[PDB]
Amino acid sequence: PRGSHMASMEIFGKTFREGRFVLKEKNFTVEFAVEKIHLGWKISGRVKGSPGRLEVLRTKAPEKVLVNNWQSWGPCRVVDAFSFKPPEIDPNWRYTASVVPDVLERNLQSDYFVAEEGKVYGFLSSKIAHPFFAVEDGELVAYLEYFDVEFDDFVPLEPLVVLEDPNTPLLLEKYAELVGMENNARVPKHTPTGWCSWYHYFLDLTWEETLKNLKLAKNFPFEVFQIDDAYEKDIGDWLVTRGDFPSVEEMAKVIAENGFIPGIWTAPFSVSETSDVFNEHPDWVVKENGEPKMAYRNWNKKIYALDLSKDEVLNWLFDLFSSLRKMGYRYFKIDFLFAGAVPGERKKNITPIQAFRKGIETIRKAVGEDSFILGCGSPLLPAVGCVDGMRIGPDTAPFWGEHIEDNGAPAARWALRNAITRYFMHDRFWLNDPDCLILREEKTDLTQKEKELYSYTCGVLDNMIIESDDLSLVRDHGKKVLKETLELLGGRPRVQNIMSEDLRYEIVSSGTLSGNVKIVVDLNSREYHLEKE
Ligand SMILES: [Mg+2]
Repeated sequence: PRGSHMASMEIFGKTFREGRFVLKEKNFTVEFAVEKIHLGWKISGRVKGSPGRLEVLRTKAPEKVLVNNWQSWGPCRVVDAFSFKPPEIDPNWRYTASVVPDVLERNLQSDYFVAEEGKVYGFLSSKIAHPFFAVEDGELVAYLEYFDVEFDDFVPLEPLVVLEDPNTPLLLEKYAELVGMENNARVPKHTPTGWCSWYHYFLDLTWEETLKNLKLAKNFPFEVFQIDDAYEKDIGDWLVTRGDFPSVEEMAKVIAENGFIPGIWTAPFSVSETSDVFNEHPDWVVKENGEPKMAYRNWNKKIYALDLSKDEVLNWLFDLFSSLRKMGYRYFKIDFLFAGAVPGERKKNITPIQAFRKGIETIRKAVGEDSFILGCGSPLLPAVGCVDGMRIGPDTAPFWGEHIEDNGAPAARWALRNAITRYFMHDRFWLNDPDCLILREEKTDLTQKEKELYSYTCGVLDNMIIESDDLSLVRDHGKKVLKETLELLGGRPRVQNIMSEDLRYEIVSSGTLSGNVKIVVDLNSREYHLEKE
């Protein structure tokens, strides 16, 4: 703490300094150590009792901070911390904005990490507690939320690092490297390419349209062929199809007979009020005052959350994913995962994050080591070590999104921003999924230069490349964009000006299949400049 900033910091309520410490409080006990590491400090240890909302760190808030939403779809972006006014939270989607919405509606909240020019504060895990930062009355305060759970014996704290260097991107990358080691992150050596139905057909996908695309896909460089939301009769009833679809097993065997890795979408922690599964098993869901607690509203229905502390539920999940694996599915887009982590009443007195982790661990076991798991709508930190790929932005769209605010509604411009601002997770936490390329020439408002901007940025960043189009509408230009994109993969990217507030970014990537590359993108002008070799 030779630094004046550092002498002014507090750790578990005491003046910051190196050492080993014990805080014995009325309702809890924490034993911690503050240790020097490369680039900064690590705070680790263990806690027992009822820590509640546990204060770990306090320092004066910086004027400008990079803040991160806990899940795939929420923003990672630079915000002015003094002029901040809280958002109104949509009561149908409360918990996507925050697992602690009493914070979000009052104070600036950042989940897992927060950054300023030259300094990263970041928790290395979220296995038990939800780690977050709030700006309370001009102070940056780091908390570990234990959701009123009580611990008879010590459990480990989520470690906190405080890193300092003028190269902020390097700091973020080092932070993410430490996260990956703390959580035995899965970084596959091979990244799948593929097709996804969603961004052309949406809920109106038919099997007949699917079959046309399946035939056409033989002319495109796609390993995986993934059916999205559309095939299922209700949310929760994943093995009952509707409309013109065959059985879930039959789809897999057609897809495999055409030579693709079959993939499929589920929302596995979600059951609708109308679903067979909820109607058969009403005590399978998280509760509020003893009754089903609405987790979110979507598909014009109340959607409940499976209670992943229940063995009956985890057995059902195991059987479901085991069946899909038996059928031939080897790629799983597992969506709306925030549902499994909603606060409320569960059968076991465990945190929502502990519950969440037992559900995704079950799914991993059931599908096996040779299946690819793509997370979506998901808490980020709790999933490291389990998923192979992760959606890290809000949904893209077949339009740029000129009148779409940065509020989570679909838009190419906001999906692409998050692929930039979360670049440092890629090849550290998992493979980043920037959401699908949309390269068709009809049934879209995107220009050729917008499609290029999106696609080439994704390539430079080495992110997963999945296309979502009616392939009969993809012509020479789309095929050219896809081919050139795939040539930009394979490098080690860096967003050199991660703290930019004007949506212009300079991005380098060393050692791509096209050598050292650089792309300057402007999300406001919708322009890029790319240099190769
Ligand atoms: Mg890579």
